Amino acid sequence: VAVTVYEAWRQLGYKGSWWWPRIRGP
Amino acid sequence: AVQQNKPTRSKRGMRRSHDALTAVTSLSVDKTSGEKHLRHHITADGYYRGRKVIAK
Amino acid sequence: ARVKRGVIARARHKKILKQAKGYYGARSRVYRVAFQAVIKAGQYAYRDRRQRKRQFRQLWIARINAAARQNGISYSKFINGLKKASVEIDRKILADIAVFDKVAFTALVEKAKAALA
Amino acid sequence: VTGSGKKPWRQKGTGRARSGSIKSPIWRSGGVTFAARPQDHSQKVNKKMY
Amino acid sequence: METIAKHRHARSSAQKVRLVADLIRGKKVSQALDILTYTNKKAAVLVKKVLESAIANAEHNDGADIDDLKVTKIFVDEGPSMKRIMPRAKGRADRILKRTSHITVVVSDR
RNA sequence: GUUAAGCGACUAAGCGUACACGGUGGAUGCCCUGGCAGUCAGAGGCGAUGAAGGACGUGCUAAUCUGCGAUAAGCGUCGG
RNA sequence: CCCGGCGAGGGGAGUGAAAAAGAACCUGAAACCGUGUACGUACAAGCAGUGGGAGCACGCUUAGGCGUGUGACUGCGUACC
RNA sequence: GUAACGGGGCUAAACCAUGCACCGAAGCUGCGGCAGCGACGCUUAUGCGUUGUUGGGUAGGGGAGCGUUCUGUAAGCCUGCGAAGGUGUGCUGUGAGGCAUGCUGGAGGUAUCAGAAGUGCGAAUGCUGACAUAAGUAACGAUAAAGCGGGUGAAAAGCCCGCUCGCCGGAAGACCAAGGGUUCCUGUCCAACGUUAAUCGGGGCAGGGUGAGUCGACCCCUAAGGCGAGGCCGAAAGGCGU
Repeated sequence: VAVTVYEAWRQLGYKGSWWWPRIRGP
Repeated sequence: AVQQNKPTRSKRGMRRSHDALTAVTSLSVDKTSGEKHLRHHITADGYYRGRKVIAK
Repeated sequence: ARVKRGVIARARHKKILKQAKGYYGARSRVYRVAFQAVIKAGQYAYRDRRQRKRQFRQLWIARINAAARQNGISYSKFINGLKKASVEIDRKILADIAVFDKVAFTALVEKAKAALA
Repeated sequence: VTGSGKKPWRQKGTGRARSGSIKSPIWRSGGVTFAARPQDHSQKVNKKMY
Repeated sequence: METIAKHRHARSSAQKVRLVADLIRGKKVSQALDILTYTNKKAAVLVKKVLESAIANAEHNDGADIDDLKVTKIFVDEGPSMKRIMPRAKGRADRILKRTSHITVVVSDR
């Protein structure tokens, strides 16, 4: 019978953005 | 919202004090066959209060 | 040439954690917290080695005052009379007498009152 | 050390510490900070001292 | 005399099995069996099989007479965990643990 | 014996500290046919008589390594 | 040989100097999670310790008293870089 | 929220003047111990006495040490009557530390005096592995929908038969191309995979299965475009072309 194996993957680190207005903008 | 500090094992145990479960505390004996069962349920071979229900 | 830090570090950590027995929670299980706990305990011990003497002297004085007023005189006048009579017994012995011997203390009060008067 | 000199991830934006190389001497399988070279150890003594 | 039966690498979390173990700690085997018979839980089946195995061991290998046996000890430990992957939204990934447990039962005529 | 007034051990749903016995996990110690730096010697090229490197085959054999090439884990001769 | 689904897992028997060397196999620490025993805890407010300190349990001891564990109540006290 | 004595409370426990007591600090004194710097003696050299005095401390300067791994002393010494390592206990030094011994372990370790350093970790949103918390919580992926009888099986809401109900029907039907590469069929199994169970499976294992003069590639002919003998250009590599 077969033995168990694990794998893994990492993301690309997608460039998310804060789409709401700035905290203390101009 | 998320916690600001790690809660302790003492608090974890105190929260679980109500998670225990209870037994049935009693079984019933059929008058004729003499086997045990839950109250108001038929036995394992189709008996109920002495009578002989279908017993399929 | 190459040295491994395996055994010495474990010895140091065990040594620190041994003297943290009886502390609550993670203060007796985790090295980073136990180290601070032990240091703070050391400082407290150093300070209390001085506070102990003050606490005991204050207790002795409070205990002498009650017996002195029982015999009919206040603490200040009592020890002023004792000084005028040139009696050198200290406060620890005086409190011990006041508790365990009600007659010798009365004799001392008599002497102090006689000298003061 | 065998490897390529590409930055593992961008400078800003990711919640990780800044990194610039996989061969840094504080990474696992990185280099040695002050690695050694073959050396000569002989000294000098005056004839009269000998 | 002490008799032991164990079930290692049982496919269940230890916390869920611990709810059933304390139901029978200290009872006689005869009432422990039918206590376990009428609880609607998955772990009850596992604990019942272990208990029956212990009774059979205590009857065959050593002396007989299971009419005066008691559950002296019972406890649940933690076995190794298997690790898997579950995808989430926006290209993220998460780690899943599948926990196991070890079940031990000790019976004694005394 | 009955009334008053005063004082008051025994509980643990759970939790803490100490000790005893376990589980998970793989540090430390002890190993090594694996690497690193050199000294003294040798050789400094292979190829249209088809190279370096490969594809596919080849066994009593499903596969994968190591050899070998339809004469295919091997054929002739001279020596040990 | 026995329980179990002609399972997985165990309990005996046997090999071996050793099976707590049983193939998930030399030794086998820490975080983390449990079972058992002793003491404390349901009218009590804060960096959780430190100084004082009854009571209880266990051991020794010829009383005397010590040793270990716990710790009611009380003075002081706002982590580290 | 009393909120402009720290409170309780105060007609003196308020204010002015005089006086005598007492409390009060790591300050001073008493007792025991350690170290630095002078002066004076003895050794007339290390050293040993008599005294006087000093000992909060960051940046920073100066002086003494402990421990770790390797080399010599080492064909020496310790050790299967039990080494290194792990885990307790008891002594001891001003400190980093040292010594002895119970349990586990099953074969190596090193006095003393010198020599050389990959020589000591709590922090760097440090690097790698393991394990917690939130929490047995949120979720289980189209609101086209299920009910009952029989079978098999250790076990059936989901598997197989049967009767009803519902959904699509210019598709959620039937053929291909591109792409994939045994997923196709039969018998066996339920550890892992299937967001639950599973007797089921596009899962594991073992067998079987694709037949062409006319279908399609190959083949004959060329488009856009590519390569291009000679050739014309260009430090080399090369560029453009009959």
